[PDB]
Amino acid sequence: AVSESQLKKMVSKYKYRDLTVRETVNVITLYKDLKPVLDSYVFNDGSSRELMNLTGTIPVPYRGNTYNIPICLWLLDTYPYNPPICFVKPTSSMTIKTGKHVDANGKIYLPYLHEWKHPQSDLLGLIQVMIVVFGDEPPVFSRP
Ligand SMILES: *SCc1c(C)c(OC)c(C)c[n+]1-c1nc2ccc(OC)nc2[nH]1
Repeated sequence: AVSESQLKKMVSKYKYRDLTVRETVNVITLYKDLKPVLDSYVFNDGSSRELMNLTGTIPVPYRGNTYNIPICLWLLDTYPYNPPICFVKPTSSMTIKTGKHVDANGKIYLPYLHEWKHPQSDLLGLIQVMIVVFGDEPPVFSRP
């Protein structure tokens, strides 16, 4: 379990630890389905830095059918002035259908993000928007 005090230690490496910590509270307090976890990251330079990431699932209604989408959010050490890179966990029956916002590596582009004024949409906005911008056309789906 991650405590808020500990949360500071976890994102102490970032330059905006206050807004991020405060903002995460909003995300895990309202979206408890998103849990923060500490992870080790290795850069090409060989230098290592401990970064915290949000990992879990988001229930999404679709065609009367609902799927449990597993997603991992990695924050850049310069977050939130830097956009967050997202990765969608694929499976044998779930594939990535490239389209208007999904590439082949699982990158997610969202118009609200390009017009997101800091701090208005906030991370919490990204998740409900994720629930909406993916409901319009699930970039991923289960194929028998
Ligand atoms: S958020 C990715 C993830 C998940 C979902 C998970 O839960 C089933 C476990 C056990 C591990 N990871 C994950 N993927 C990683 C890539 C690199 C890294 O740094 C060493 N840590 C990762 N943890």
